[PDB]
Amino acid sequence: RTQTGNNTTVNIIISTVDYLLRVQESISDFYWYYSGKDVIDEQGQRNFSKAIQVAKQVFNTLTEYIQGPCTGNQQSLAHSRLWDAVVGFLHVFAHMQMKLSQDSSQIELLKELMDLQKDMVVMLLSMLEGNVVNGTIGKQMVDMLVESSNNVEMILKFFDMFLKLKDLTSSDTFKEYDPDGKGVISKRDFHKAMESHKHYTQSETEFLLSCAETDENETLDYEEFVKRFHEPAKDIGFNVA
Repeated sequence: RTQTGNNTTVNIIISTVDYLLRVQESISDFYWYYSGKDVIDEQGQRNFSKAIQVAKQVFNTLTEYIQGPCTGNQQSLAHSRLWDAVVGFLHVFAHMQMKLSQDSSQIELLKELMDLQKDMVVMLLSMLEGNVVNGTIGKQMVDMLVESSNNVEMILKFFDMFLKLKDLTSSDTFKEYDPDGKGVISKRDFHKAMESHKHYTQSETEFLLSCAETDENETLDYEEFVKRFHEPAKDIGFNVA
């Protein structure tokens, strides 16, 4: 952050934040390119993968900068343009999660994106590390959250929807539609099971039907379904909470 002895000082921390802002702007532009299109082609998925990996490395560099209550670095990020990048990333996360989850060819991209979100939340937690009551860092974070309110609401509804899924699956009323331990259930059985569950509304139910990949046998593996969705939600939502 500050080279005390040297004649001239360069803020490597601020430069890292600036690069994070540029890369998140590029990622947002590429997502806006792919927003209207129904499916993302192989080249688009590869470019997203490379960009997400770069952003993940930058987030790790920032969290290693700020961990070990480095108060100077924490204040530097608080006063930097980090919040705008976090806001853009929150919009990207809130929309791309809904877009990719329905498609069954973007599982790898969804995993990469959900890991990037976890690293971002870890960076925010390291920001709050060593907090004080009524601190400027907390003020700026709640300002950022209020600015990105709608995207946070979308992410939090997504997480709650995929967190109730494990309770639904472990419910006995589901294991009577699946009496034997085959682990495979039909589309109609899944739909009427979630209707008997009554904790999922019609919109949540139809979204979960759409996010479910079925074969010509009309039956899917709910074990792999919950393994795919509950675990990322469980690990990211705990850090969010």
